[PDB]
Amino acid sequence: SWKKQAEDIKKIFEFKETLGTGAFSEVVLAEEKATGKLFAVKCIPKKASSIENEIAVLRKIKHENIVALEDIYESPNHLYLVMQLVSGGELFDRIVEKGFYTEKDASTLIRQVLDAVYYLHRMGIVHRDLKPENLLYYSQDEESKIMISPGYVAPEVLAQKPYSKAVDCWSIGVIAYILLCGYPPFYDENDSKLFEQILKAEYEFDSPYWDDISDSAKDFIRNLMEKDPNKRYTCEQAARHPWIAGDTALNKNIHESVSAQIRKNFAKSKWRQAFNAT
Amino acid sequence: SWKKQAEDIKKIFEFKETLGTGAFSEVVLAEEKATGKLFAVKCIPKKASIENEIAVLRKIKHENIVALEDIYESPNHLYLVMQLVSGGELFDRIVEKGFYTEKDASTLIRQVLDAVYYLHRMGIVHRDLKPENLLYYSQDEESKIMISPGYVAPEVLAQKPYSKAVDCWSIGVIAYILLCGYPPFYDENDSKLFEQILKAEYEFDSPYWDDISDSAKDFIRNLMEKDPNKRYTCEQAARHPWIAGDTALNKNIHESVSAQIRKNFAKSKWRQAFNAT
Ligand SMILES: Cc1cc(Nc2nc(-c3ccccc3)nc3ccccc23)n[nH]1
Ligand SMILES: Cc1cc(Nc2nc(-c3ccccc3)nc3ccccc23)n[nH]1
Repeated sequence: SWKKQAEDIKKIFEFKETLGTGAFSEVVLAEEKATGKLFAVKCIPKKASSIENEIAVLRKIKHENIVALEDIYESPNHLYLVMQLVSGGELFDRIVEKGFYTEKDASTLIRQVLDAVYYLHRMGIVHRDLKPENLLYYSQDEESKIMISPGYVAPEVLAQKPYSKAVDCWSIGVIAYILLCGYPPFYDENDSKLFEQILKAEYEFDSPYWDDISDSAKDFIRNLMEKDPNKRYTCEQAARHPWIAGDTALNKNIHESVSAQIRKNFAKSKWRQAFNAT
Repeated sequence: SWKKQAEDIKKIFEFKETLGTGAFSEVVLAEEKATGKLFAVKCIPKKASIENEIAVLRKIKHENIVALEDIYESPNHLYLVMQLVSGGELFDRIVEKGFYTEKDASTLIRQVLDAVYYLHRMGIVHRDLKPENLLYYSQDEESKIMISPGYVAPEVLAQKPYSKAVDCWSIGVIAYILLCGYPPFYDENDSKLFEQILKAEYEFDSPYWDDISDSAKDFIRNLMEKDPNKRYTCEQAARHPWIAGDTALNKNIHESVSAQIRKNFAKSKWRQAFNAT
């Protein structure tokens, strides 16, 4: 509930192009006039507490693999979230264009996510919405770090039970699954059928897509995609797993099958459609 | 109307001692924890316009005006973070000085002219300039001075609309006090005082003004002019020879001025606020 008097955000930042536009908000590229440094600024009309309490928590979050919230401004009519600019694109586009892709690349990505999420957990924060579409590269560099910016929901949430930090560990297992075959472990006929399958937590390592994948990777995922949240790995536990901390992650090229599956399964991007706008 | 999410002011500053307590507020010495820099923080409960006024203040940036660095708000309080000045009150310095001249008074009025001229360019009328709110930045002997009823201009009493001219009158009044140690208008019965102020009837009384230059008296006459349309602006006052030239005398007048200060300004509102409860 603490504030200070600021100037007009238009006097502090030069608003350049719109990056994307949503149902209720808009994200603009903004240059800080004093420094020339660039930020992505989310502009939210107030006409759209709770959000005031939520956004204060985000301000506290400082981690190398999480997009930083650098400031929140307020006018009578709007909120402005000054966010760290990342310019490396979406995870799925990178993998598809990559040329070579292996278990070590997947494990390198999952290791950074576990670090980010384990930091949130220590800080007392459950993300609740972890999914590969909101994983963005920091920069266009080949070796760039990854940044955190219905089929993914944990069984205990479907089962109307109170959520915990375990919910996020489930989501990390689903992300690990997709990073190694390019499709989701649970997919609908009806949302009815999908719900019942997540509740039972019945999924496969299906042939042929999973035949080249190590037992170690599969073990890793079974410990995160565990139905019972009390049996499921924490982030700290998962980060000690040999697939992450050891040398069991294979270095075979699986790009061909993974890329084809992503093309089929992740052919629509909400970033792209926010850009396509109004 | 523009604000940023901030942290608890007490997480950014260590609040040390209370410097003073008023009817409605408290000033507390505070150390910025990241820097070790000291500020004077005015804490005002919301349980007692002011939004608009505070905004203007944050824009005021001049070396001879106490700066407003930041304003914090909690659900119940406003916290004005102010530049700390530590040289004490003008009147106390003069009284303890040992030696005091027209050159000293003129140096002091030159600074105030520069500060008030800046306020005027920025579109701001002070409206309450008085020597009791002039404080020294530091204890150094050559410290700059800082801006932090018998002083009010004739047109204000004449129930006319105030302009910037009002501050220039106040500078004349300050210049007068600085050269003799007593106010140009005083009467036990303020029916008579009102009439003297309305008519701008004051003296250069003897013997106190005997050793003062005709140049000083001429400068005050142009500032303490009854008609705001005939009265000097700060820009014009600053170009007067007593300010910009060398008509300011180098004769010690501390004896008479200090005696008069001791008689006329024995009470301090800063000391009263300190004394507290
Ligand atoms: C949360 C966030 C997003 C960004 N960057 C970003 N974000 C978007 C973006 C696209 C669609 C909706 C919202 C944001 N587009 C971009 C294009 C080119 C470079 C960066 C970029 N930085 N931080
Ligand atoms: C507006 C302002 C006041 C001050 N300083 C200050 N202010 C006071 C002060 C005294 C009484 C009421 C309000 C403030 N007392 C002080 C004592 C010793 C050093 C500095 C000091 N700095 N900025």
